[PDB]
Amino acid sequence: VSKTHSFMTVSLIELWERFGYYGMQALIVYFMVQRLGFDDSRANLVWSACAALIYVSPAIGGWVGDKILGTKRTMLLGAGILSVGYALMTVPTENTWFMFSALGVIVVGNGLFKPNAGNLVRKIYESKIDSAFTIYYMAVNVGSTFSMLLTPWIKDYVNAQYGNEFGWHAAFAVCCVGILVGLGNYALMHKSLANYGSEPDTRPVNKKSLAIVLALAALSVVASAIILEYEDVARVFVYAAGVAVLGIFFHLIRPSERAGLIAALILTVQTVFFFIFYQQMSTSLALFALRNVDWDFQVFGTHLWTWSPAQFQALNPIWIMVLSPVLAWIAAKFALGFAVVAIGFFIYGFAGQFAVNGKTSSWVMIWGYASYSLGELLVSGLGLAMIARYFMMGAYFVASGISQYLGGVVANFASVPQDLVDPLQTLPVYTNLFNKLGVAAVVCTIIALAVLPLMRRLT
Ligand SMILES: CCCCCCCCCCCCO[C@@H]1O[C@H](CO)[C@@H](O[C@H]2O[C@H](CO)[C@@H](O)[C@H](O)[C@H]2O)[C@H](O)[C@H]1O
Ligand SMILES: [Zn+2]
Repeated sequence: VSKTHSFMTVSLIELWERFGYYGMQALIVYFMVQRLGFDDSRANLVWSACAALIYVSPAIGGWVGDKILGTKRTMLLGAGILSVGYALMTVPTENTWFMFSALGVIVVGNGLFKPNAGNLVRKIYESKIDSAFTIYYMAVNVGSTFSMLLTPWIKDYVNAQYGNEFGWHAAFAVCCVGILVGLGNYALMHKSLANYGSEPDTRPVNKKSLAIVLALAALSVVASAIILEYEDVARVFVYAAGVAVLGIFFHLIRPSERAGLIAALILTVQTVFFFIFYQQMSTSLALFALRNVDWDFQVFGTHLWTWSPAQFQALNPIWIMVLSPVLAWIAAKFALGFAVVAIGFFIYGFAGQFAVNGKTSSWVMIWGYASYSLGELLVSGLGLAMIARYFMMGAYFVASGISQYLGGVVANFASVPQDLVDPLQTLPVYTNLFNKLGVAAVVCTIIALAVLPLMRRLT
């Protein structure tokens, strides 16, 4: 039919997938802390381990859609499995194993969905793939905005008319029917828009490999659930992957090439840093929003409205959509990014010195997330081939996986013990982390500009 139509369908199903996913992420930590009894340390480590899994998962999932099942087939399978996972989240049973298994299913589903939906856009546009991917990114952002604003409100509302459960599980249901809606979209536009795409979807499904894939999917679901349960297991796995990438980069260097390689290394550790800084919003910043922020949002000086802590995360995509058209009107952009993130974290750090009544800020979250999200926008060029100045393109992925977990253990530095609820005492330990992160980010700014001549040497 058209290229715009195909890109439309893939951006649509993408939009709804991300709607579901972020609809869950916005509430997951608060679920583990408030509804479940987890302490914020375990919440951080677990959610970040899961995040690492989710972000390293599409590696395998991408190869499956290209080389075994149909890219469209794999995408769909991922969507269905995702729906199943959220469905598992929706049943009101406070059984840690149950939720962990649900998370495993979500991980697998994502690994199968994300990289193949991304391949489609690339095949629908065969340099205008950037024109596509930007719009794509925007669709992702509006979806994620809608969900991150909707689901916490569902959580609160249902928790009022009914007792504790569902409330949370209701929200997870919202995610689920989000996925179902997306799948309905695809179904109503399948051969219509998509039509042509995939490396091996031109034939019927090979039931042997489909079987072995579903089996191994169950197996990976189990592996996931177990990794999530035991903190030490997660620690060992992640640490192992760390030794792996350490070794890979160790061997890569073993005269003229080093100008590209060392630069790539400094770059990849910078990426690690940046992803820690990102991971902070999912955890410690979210927790901070929950325990040390006046949920009463005032437009100086009236009242509308009243935040629900999770909804503060919705500030991230909103600001992205707002400041994107402004920026529309060179590894130094990395440095700019790090600096902007820095002053964001200083705003969170300076949240104590001003606007404080115990738990008070509100606007600190807004300007903070503004700066931080701008900083996110500034580093769109994380591309694996971008550091490819010389394996490293691969190891980069795994390192970028571990980065998340590390972000978790960083957010653990502002772990508030459960028996401490006097916010007047909790506020500093957050602003101590946040003021400390601000300084760290500035060092990263120095790193970026210092390694900039090494980018000039190769050229
Ligand atoms: C596709 C992109 C679309 C983006 C727009 C998305 C719209 C978001 C819809 C849901 C918004 C709900 O988010 C907001 O949650 C807060 C906190 O519970 C609600 O707060 C509401 O109930 C609380 C508690 O009874 C009251 O104190 C408050 O006066 C009232 O507004 C708001 O009514 C709601 O606006
Ligand atoms: Zn300071």
